Amino acid sequence: GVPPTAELIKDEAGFETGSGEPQEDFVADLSVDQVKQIAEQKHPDLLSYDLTNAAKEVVGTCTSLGVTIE
Amino acid sequence: IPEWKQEEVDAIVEMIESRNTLLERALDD
Amino acid sequence: PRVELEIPEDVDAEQDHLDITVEGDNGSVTRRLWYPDIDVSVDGDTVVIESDEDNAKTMSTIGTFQSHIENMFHGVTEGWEYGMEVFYSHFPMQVNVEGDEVVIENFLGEKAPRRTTIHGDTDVEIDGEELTVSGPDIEAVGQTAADIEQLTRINDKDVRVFQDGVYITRKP
RNA sequence: GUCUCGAGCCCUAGACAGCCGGGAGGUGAGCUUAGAAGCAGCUACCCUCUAAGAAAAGCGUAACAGCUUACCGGCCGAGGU
Ligand SMILES: [Mg+2]
Repeated sequence: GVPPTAELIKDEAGFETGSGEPQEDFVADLSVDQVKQIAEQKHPDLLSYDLTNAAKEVVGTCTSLGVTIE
Repeated sequence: IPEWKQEEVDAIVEMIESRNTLLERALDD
Repeated sequence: PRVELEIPEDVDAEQDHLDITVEGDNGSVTRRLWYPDIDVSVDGDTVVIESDEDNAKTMSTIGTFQSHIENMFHGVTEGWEYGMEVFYSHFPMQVNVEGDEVVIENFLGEKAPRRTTIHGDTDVEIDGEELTVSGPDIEAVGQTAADIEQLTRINDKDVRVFQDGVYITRKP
């Protein structure tokens, strides 16, 4: 029912494309409050118990695209 | 005795106080 | 070295010279086990394969004799089963058992019937498209099963187009 | 083929092999692209659950799927490499 994480980052960032080279080329930007809201949405999709460890999985897609957290 | 076996035997004792042969070695303790 | 084999309750094995005869509820398998300085015996109800020598050549046979005895035990208890399925593409092949020999007719369109022979006691029974080779002596069964597949050997043409013939489906 | 000898490393906290079981999710990585979802190509190769499980090693598919391989567990029981 709930759409994927790859389609949830492009809504609260600005850009719709990735990059020619991941990690090295920094395109999009997120924040502290901009990650704890994407964690409020996914529950049957994630295997994590805590609300702390659930955040670590969203980041596991971001640094491999070109996103810097402030 | 490899290091990983000892770190595991002690980690099983951490969930007893609070492989099948690695459970047995944690039971006798 | 020495290897002691426990003979089951359904099984009874007797010795006469170098010959071993294994009797049970499925039949009687007689075999001749011979090799230098190896002696096989029956200690009442255990089979003992022992030799004073421990060289690799001797260890090869002590091992082979064990599997020849262990497999003779299964022969007299449960028995040996090899399953075969007849396959044909264009020609209506007929596989009928006639006497102490299994016969195949009209193979690839031939007027001449291809006939093999049943080795020993072995029972080859057909249930339409299937065939099941069964018996106590694995030596006779595995060979009678082979003889059937091998009877449809075609070396003259490409086997990838001409795939007709009985094949082995189930190996025990 | 077989015999004798030495050396390093693994092993009853159960090795080697074999057979069984498991082989998970975020997630079809992203870009490339109508498409590529372990496995065309470029670059990265990151973290959850757990006893394990690769940004996938080998095959396989137009692509999925399927089969395994790393990796964990069980059976077994003695030396193994
Ligand atoms: Mg020709």
